[PDB]
Amino acid sequence: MVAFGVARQGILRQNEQRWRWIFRSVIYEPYLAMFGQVPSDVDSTTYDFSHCTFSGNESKPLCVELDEHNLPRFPEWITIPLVCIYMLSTNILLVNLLVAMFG
Amino acid sequence: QPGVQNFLSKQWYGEISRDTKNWKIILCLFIIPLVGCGLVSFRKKKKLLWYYVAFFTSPFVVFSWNVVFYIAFLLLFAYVLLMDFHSVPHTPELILYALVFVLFCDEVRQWYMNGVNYFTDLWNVMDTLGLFYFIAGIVFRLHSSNKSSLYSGRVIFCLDYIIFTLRLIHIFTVSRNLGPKIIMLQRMLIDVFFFLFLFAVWMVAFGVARQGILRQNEQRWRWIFRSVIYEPYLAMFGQVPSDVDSTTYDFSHCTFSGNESKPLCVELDEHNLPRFPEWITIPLVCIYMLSTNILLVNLLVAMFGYTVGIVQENNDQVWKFQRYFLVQEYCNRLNIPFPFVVFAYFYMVVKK
Amino acid sequence: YSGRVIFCLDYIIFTLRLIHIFTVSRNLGPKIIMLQRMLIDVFFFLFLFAVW
Amino acid sequence: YTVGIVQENNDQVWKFQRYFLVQEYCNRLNIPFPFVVFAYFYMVVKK
Ligand SMILES: CC(C)CCC[C@@H](C)[C@H]1CC[C@H]2[C@@H]3CC=C4C[C@@H](OC(=O)CCC(=O)O)CC[C@]4(C)[C@H]3CC[C@]12C
Ligand SMILES: CC(C)CCC[C@@H](C)[C@H]1CC[C@H]2[C@@H]3CC=C4C[C@@H](OC(=O)CCC(=O)O)CC[C@]4(C)[C@H]3CC[C@]12C
Ligand SMILES: CC(C)CCC[C@@H](C)[C@H]1CC[C@H]2[C@@H]3CC=C4C[C@@H](OC(=O)CCC(=O)O)CC[C@]4(C)[C@H]3CC[C@]12C
Ligand SMILES: CC(C)CCC[C@@H](C)[C@H]1CC[C@H]2[C@@H]3CC=C4C[C@@H](OC(=O)CCC(=O)O)CC[C@]4(C)[C@H]3CC[C@]12C
Ligand SMILES: CC(C)CCC[C@@H](C)[C@H]1CC[C@H]2[C@@H]3CC=C4C[C@@H](OC(=O)CCC(=O)O)CC[C@]4(C)[C@H]3CC[C@]12C
Ligand SMILES: CC(C)CCC[C@@H](C)[C@H]1CC[C@H]2[C@@H]3CC=C4C[C@@H](OC(=O)CCC(=O)O)CC[C@]4(C)[C@H]3CC[C@]12C
Ligand SMILES: CC(C)CCC[C@@H](C)[C@H]1CC[C@H]2[C@@H]3CC=C4C[C@@H](OC(=O)CCC(=O)O)CC[C@]4(C)[C@H]3CC[C@]12C
Ligand SMILES: CC(C)CCC[C@@H](C)[C@H]1CC[C@H]2[C@@H]3CC=C4C[C@@H](OC(=O)CCC(=O)O)CC[C@]4(C)[C@H]3CC[C@]12C
Repeated sequence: MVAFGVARQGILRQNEQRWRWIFRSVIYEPYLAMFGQVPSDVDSTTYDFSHCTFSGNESKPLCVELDEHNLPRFPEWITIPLVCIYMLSTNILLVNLLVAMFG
Repeated sequence: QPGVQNFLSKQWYGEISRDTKNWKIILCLFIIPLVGCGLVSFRKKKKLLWYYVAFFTSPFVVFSWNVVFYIAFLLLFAYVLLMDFHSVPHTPELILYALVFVLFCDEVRQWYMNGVNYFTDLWNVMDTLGLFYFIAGIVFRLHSSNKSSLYSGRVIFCLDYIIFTLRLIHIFTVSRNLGPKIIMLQRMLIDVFFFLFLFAVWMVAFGVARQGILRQNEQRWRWIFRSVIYEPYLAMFGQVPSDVDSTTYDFSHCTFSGNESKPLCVELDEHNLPRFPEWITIPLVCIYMLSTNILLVNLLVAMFGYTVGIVQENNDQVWKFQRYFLVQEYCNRLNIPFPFVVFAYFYMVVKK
Repeated sequence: YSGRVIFCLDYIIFTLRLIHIFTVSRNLGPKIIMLQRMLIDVFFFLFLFAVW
Repeated sequence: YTVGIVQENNDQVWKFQRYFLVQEYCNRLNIPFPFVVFAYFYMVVKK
């Protein structure tokens, strides 16, 4: 959880400077991903925006940094495999291992 | 056998008595003033100086101190990476560089002591890769004029952090409560590979068929691989593989031609209605979901149970054999604390 | 369109032969063989599920 | 339960199956698949 959350927060958003949302993104969402929902809907550029906040005026997550042309800068070909691997490692193998040890 | 284990334990605890409980010594570690008291019974071969010097030479305390230092380094790395990163590095980043430098010096010592047999171990390869990635990240980041280099260096550092963080599993294989369970993970690769093989076969078949019988002449590799592979894989944990198999809900997300970044539309007929039949698509998806989500996972659970039952008895002696190497390697070095080790080597070149 | 659908189903049929031709790996083959011995449990589960 | 019961017995069945593969492959002419078509081409000529 710690590894994936730190990496994902690092390669998407820049200089949050707010402990609340830092711990909300690093820990809470990956933990929630263990039972059901995919860890993040932000890894894909197809659906995004309208929930962003430039600066920290409002109570919403910090936005993904843009480029000279005002497009998302992060590449998907490293984010998507990362989340796939994390979900496969956590949701499936670990629970089944726990079941076996309990038995 | 018990004799060798007792010998190793006595060598590991150093001067300190083997009967002293662990929590007492840990608590004494945090607060130094209780070293000169009855907190811990040395039971080993003016008085205060000897009591203190012997305390900072046992490999147990050195290992605990190094663990604490590693955790602090990880915390600082995370804080710098995702909370303070600018074009021109600040003092915390310089401190991080110094810590990485001392770690690199320790790795150089490890290289010197051994030879090419050193690289046969997997964790050594991981550590070397992490160091090289850190160096590359520095090289990219020092280009302040161009912003893209800064972003690239940040990504490199994030991946290096991923690599570094996993070492906690390796360094905690000596707890005597978790280590035996960590060791057994090496014996479950074949079941995983078999499960992945079957899953991939089914995934490829279903994705190819579904893409073929719905959409025509995509001519875009991105969406081809997005539809053939990604969605069926995602279907394994939860969501139904596709919401497109049903004609009731569709449209408003289509794109005639490839002007936009959306999936290609389902081909229509003379009357401008969907052409694919549902009575073959729906059973196909039902069968795929039943085959993948349920049977395969339960089979994997059963195989894991059998393997654990078989190997539980044998795991313990392997764990002890591994424990021996740790004790020997730690006893070899000078046992100086990690942050202050750099000074020692400083004079080796002077003396050699 | 009908021919395209027929070819898609034929592709589905063809693809599964990889399971048969890989039963000689000496690491996966033994596990592939045992799948023949789990039909009755599946049928019983399906029977109860269908009734409910 | 079924896996635990049948794991011991599975191996000899696997070996028995392996035999058939080896025999069947040893029977043919062992020419590569893409170039096999030429061989049969002359069988009708020779038979
Ligand atoms: C790790 C294993 C066990 C899971 C199976 C692997 C697949 C889920 C991964 C492997 C490589 C991945 C692909 C690597 C690269 C791309 C291109 C990507 O699109 C882009 O990168 C757009 C580029 C841009 O930003 O302009 C869409 C996903 C795809 C097909 C990825 C989707 C998922 C794939 C097939
Ligand atoms: C902003 C983010 C990046 C902060 C990072 C959180 C850290 C405080 C986490 C990262 C790894 C965690 C550690 C992972 C493993 C362990 C060992 C664990 O103790 C044992 O497993 C041994 C028990 C025994 O054998 O008796 C106690 C928690 C600790 C230090 C965890 C506590 C908190 C740590 C240091
Ligand atoms: C916010 C952060 C700074 C709090 C985390 C504090 C850590 C430095 C503490 C929490 C749990 C502690 C660990 C709990 C148990 C053990 C095992 C202990 O002894 C052994 O390694 C086992 C030897 C044996 O069994 O014979 C050495 C210290 C260690 C890792 C302790 C060292 C310090 C740890 C990691
Ligand atoms: C195809 C490539 C480009 C994608 C990268 C995939 C990596 C994330 C995979 C490849 C090999 C994997 C590693 C293979 C072996 C192990 C050891 C495993 O822990 C143990 O088995 C401990 C055993 C022991 O202590 O002796 C934890 C995961 C790790 C690091 C695996 C985690 C993920 C790794 C690095
Ligand atoms: C494969 C087993 C283990 C799962 C249980 C089977 C049912 C989920 C399948 C079997 C046959 C299926 C039916 C076959 C045909 C149709 C008609 C179909 O509607 C149309 O075909 C409209 C025709 C048109 O396009 O004009 C709606 C679903 C239904 C009832 C299918 C829904 C699901 C059924 C009952
Ligand atoms: C656009 C789509 C249709 C492209 C299709 C993807 C192919 C590249 C996939 C289809 C089936 C896959 C194969 C299914 C089974 C295997 C065997 C597997 O190796 C083993 O299982 C044996 C290992 C051992 O016993 O030692 C390696 C991958 C491979 C060739 C898979 C790799 C990639 C293949 C050829
Ligand atoms: C993009 C595509 C073209 C890459 C896939 C390359 C395949 C042609 C490679 C990948 C894995 C290979 C396989 C890995 C392991 C084996 C088992 C090997 O020996 C056995 O069959 C076992 C015999 C025994 O155990 O005694 C024969 C080749 C095969 C299938 C290899 C043949 C070629 C394969 C399928
Ligand atoms: C009711 C009808 C019209 C729907 C079509 C359902 C098919 C998709 C089902 C019917 C029979 C099934 C097959 C029955 C047996 C097997 C073998 C099974 O693999 C093994 O058991 C290997 C055993 C060995 O190697 O000896 C994998 C699935 C397959 C092809 C099943 C997969 C799906 C099939 C073709």
